Amino acid sequence: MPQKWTWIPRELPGGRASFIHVFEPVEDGQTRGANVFYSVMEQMKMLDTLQNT
Amino acid sequence: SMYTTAQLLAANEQKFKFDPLFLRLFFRESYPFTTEKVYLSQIPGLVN
Repeated sequence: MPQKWTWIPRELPGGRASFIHVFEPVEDGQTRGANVFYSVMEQMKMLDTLQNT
Repeated sequence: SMYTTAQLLAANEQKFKFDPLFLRLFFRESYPFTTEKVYLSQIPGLVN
C-alpha cells in the first residue's frame, strides 16, 4: 500500500504542460475513466474455469 | 415595536491549542484492514 502522497499541478504557471491526462468520457461528469473489460470480465473468467475443469 | 439600533463590530472563534505531535513524528504509515483481527510478529534473531 502507498505511504506518501505528493501534489503535482497539472499546468505550470507559465502555461507549459506538467501533467498529461488522457481518456474518453461518455456521460457528463466523469472524473476518471473506465477500462474496456467491464463488458466481458465475467465471461472471460467463467470461460477460463470451464476450460480448466 | 422597538426603535433602538445596534451594530456588530467583531466576532471571534475561541479555540484551544491542539497539535498531534506524537502521531505526526512516530506513526507515519496507515493500514486499513477489512479483516476481523490484526497480527504482529517478533522474531528473536539471536544466533550463536
